[PDB]
Amino acid sequence: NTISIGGLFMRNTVQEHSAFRFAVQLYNTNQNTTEKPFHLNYHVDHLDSSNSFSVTNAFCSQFSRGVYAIFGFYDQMSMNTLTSFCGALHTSFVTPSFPTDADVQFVIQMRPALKGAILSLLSYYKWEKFVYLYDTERGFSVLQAIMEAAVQNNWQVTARSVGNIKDVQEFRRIIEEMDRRQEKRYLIDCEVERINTILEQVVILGKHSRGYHYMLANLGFTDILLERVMHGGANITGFQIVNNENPMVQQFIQRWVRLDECEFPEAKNAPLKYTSALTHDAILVIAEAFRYLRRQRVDVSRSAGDCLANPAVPWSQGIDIERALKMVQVQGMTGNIQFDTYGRRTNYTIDVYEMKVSGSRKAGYWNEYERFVPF
Amino acid sequence: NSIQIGGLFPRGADQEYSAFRVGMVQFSTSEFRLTPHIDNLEVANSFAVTNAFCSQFSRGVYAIFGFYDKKSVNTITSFCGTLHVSFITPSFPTDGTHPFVIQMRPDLKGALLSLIEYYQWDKFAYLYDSDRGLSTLQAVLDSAAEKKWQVTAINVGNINNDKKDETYRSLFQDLELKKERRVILDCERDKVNDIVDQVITIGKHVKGYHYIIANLGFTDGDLLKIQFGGANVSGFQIVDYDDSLVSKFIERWSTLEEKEYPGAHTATIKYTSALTYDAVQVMTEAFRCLRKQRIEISRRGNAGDCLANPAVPWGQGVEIERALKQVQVEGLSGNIKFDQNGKRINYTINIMELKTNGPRKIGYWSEVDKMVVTLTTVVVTTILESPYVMMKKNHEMLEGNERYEGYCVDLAAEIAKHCGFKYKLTIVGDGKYGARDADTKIWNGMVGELVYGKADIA
Amino acid sequence: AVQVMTEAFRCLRKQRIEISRRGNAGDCLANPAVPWGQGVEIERALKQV
Repeated sequence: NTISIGGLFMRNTVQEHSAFRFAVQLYNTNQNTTEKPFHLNYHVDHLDSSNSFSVTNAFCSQFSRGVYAIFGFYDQMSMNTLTSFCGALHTSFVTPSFPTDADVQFVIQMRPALKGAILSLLSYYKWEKFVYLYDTERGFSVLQAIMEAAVQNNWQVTARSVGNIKDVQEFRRIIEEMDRRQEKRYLIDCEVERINTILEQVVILGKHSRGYHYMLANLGFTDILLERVMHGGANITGFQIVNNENPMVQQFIQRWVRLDECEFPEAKNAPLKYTSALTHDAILVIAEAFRYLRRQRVDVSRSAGDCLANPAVPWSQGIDIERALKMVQVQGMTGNIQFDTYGRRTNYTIDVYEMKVSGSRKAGYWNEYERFVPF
Repeated sequence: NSIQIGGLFPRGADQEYSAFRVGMVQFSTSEFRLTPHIDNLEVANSFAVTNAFCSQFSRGVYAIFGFYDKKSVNTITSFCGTLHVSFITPSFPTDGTHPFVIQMRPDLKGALLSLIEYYQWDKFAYLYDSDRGLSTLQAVLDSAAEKKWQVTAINVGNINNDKKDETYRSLFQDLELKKERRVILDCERDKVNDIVDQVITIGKHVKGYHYIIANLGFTDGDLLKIQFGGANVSGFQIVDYDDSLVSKFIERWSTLEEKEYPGAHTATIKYTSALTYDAVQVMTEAFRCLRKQRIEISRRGNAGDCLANPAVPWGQGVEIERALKQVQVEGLSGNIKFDQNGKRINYTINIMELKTNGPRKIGYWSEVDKMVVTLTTVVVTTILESPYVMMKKNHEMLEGNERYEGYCVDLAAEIAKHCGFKYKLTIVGDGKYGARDADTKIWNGMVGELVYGKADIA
Repeated sequence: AVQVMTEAFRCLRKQRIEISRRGNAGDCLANPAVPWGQGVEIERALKQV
């Protein structure tokens, strides 16, 4: 009949918020009643995340309203709170955020892991000596994978945590030290903002383009400001899960840029972030899961009450919703969408991009089965 | 009068709880006491930690003593900071700054980096546990370029996991293929022997290994060279059993009945239990002078008050925070003093080695100076440089001072004669003159040999 | 500013029609702050205009 979900938004998720309203809007305005057996409702809470107290309160508020699932964002500070409460109350959290380092239940993670693709491309390029600059905003998983592979493959990796650098001089000092080791190859596993800062210092320095190769490990490739570095002859390798030639992406975009900036901020003054495409895909996955539960005449009621009620007994429909969420196989803006028992994307595709002095192109794709396939 | 406090204890922190109870007795007086309310929780579960913290907030406590781990530290820092309730803890100190947190545990990273330099290591394995945290490993990796260290980092937190075979393969490649013999163990203190046992079955010539136990409780577990396969073992200790304060404590602690006081009746105390006892002293000293608020009733807490009730007004909570941070006392963990962010300062970490007769303090690292300081016939140090000191052509046939000739050999005989002393000529081990590394701050060459007491004249 | 508020607010949730009553300044100390997650939605709506 009516299915309500929660929406937990953070700082700098304005465009994703807009993509969320719009995808829910598309679901409800669909004519075809086979595709739209229930009306989809949501309630949004904005959360600071600086505080574990602030976060628990926002989750518990949404929880007492009786939501059937939560769409939302976490960062390094808020992740444990949100996933632990979702896990204890058997309430499914559907997120575009970085996938958890640990195996948890009741978290459907829309964003694919990046590490498998990074390791395959390091092998494709035969990097045996390189610099690894990283922050930990998206987990310790890639860092730990690189360190261990460096052992297993006897690589010479010079690794630097740069997530706390506030003074840009520090980036230049690091690069000079790497210069004195004849480093030409860089793996950068940082937030886009911080990658932009590093590429900028690269440009200020000069002579760090031609003969250099930057491998940028962030699915936010299209938001990286790399044009000045491209013009100087550097090699760049990037990663995307959104294909702008995909007719589904095309169709979304054409409608998306026609929305008015009042109801839908960030739709016209900013290119679409991949996390916004994942936000849209999250609504596709939630819709599909509940269409399935209906088809199967499985019911779901809740009521709901106090999140700290002790005990402490989660609703029995909880398990079925999670199961319904994790079993889906749908095609979305981020290609084929499927999940394993830990809510992790499985059978996903990562497109590999190469920028060279001879031009820019999709150089191939990566999936779990065939690994890196160049064309 | 009395002041209500919270106490949040993880499962398995039995000795720490005994130390807390003993502290409450020791530091109470007829004029002032703390009244604790104890909750026992799964510290790895942020939902459960939130519930416990909020229940204490609800009850209206002056402070919460407790623990966190990697997974729950952000809950504690964010809730403390938001609600303005001070949290005092023996858990791992946070890398950054966070108000309303009092960190009883001194930082270990500084002393560890200094000890690696002190032994002049340039290549080693670093065995860490990812569930424990990676901050110390990161400090070592950050310094490795500048210090010229070849680190092989291996997550032994996976030694029983699905990554188990990967972990054994990693240990095998480093110990067998690469013949590594210098090993840093960054792990839970009671896991040392289990990890070492595995290393011993995997490696070779294990008697020749040198382990550094990167943990503040070197002697918290049995240290038997035989268990270490005859290797050298170094580590760190913040509880000094030579301190009269500590030996007096142990004289009392060692007779407490073990059923009634789990973990007691021992000749040693785990550093975390020592810090727990010290935390009771700190709270007592901080609070005994605070205003005697009107005697109110203490009632079971409701976790929901985290969302229902407003935060403690900042101006109120900051008075308690400041009182805690201003405390200056001597405890089981030595000199206790805090900076404005609740971090221990002016502390000393003892540097230990496992010797013939058992663990021995060989030196110390002070937070103010940040270097390892060594504790306690004329040895002439010199260098092979022509024509000052040269090997005679027939040195094989000669022993002692007779092996050499030169301007400085002659000069040594002259000054020894004029000063009236017998001496032994020794060539400087590293073949250097003497310069101070700008980073490690350590002296090399002949100057180093004089500064460090390895020679008495150059 | 009236245009900005109008554009910001016309799409915000129609909270249940309540009664508007003369204010008491003492509520600055008697009542808790608006929950941040609530107030930030209005702030953001204004800044997005």
